[PDB]
Amino acid sequence: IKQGIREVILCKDQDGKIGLRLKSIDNGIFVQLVQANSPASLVGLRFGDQVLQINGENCAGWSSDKAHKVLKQAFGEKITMTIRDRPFERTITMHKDSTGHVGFIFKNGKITSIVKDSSAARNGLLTEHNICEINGQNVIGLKDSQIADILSTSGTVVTITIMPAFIFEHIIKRMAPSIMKSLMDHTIPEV
Ligand SMILES: CC(=O)Nc1ccc(-c2csc(N)n2)cc1
Repeated sequence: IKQGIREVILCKDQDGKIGLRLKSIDNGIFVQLVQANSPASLVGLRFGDQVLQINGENCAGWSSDKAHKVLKQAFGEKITMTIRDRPFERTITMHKDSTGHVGFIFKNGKITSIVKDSSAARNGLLTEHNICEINGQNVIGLKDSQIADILSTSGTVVTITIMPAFIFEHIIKRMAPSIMKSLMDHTIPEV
């Protein structure tokens, strides 16, 4: 989580696409969906990012449809957005026990239980939180099995980005769950 506002500059693809889906939360505008292999994925927009501006004009109070409308009508050689980094999320850093556990239980990507003497307990991991990222990778829509494997494949040190379930649910509506398994960029970032 970067604790300020950053700017990004977007360029429509061949198709006139930026690969981005926004959602009106609490009179902000927030990233509901980022498509793999898209300008938005390239410029490093993330699930749960706030869009403060688009081309200088402020996003306050705007409807999802409006924000989409604005992105369309704009001349696409250069779109400048102003982004607060995943405001609704935090990141927790755990260390696997020599059994390879960080030490929690989760179902549908929502952490349901924390285990005693676990790194997850020590680090103050919370339940009723939806897992958004692991080591930088968006894992939203992935089946619990696949998330489970990501945590398995990761090193000793694990990093989880989490989002209070009440908020996660509010964000990921107007979308099916295994649509998100498809559409949502789940790639490690390019460099
Ligand atoms: C700029 C723009 O119009 N973005 C946009 C609009 C709608 C959707 C969408 C709704 S349900 C689903 N599976 N995908 C995604 C992205």
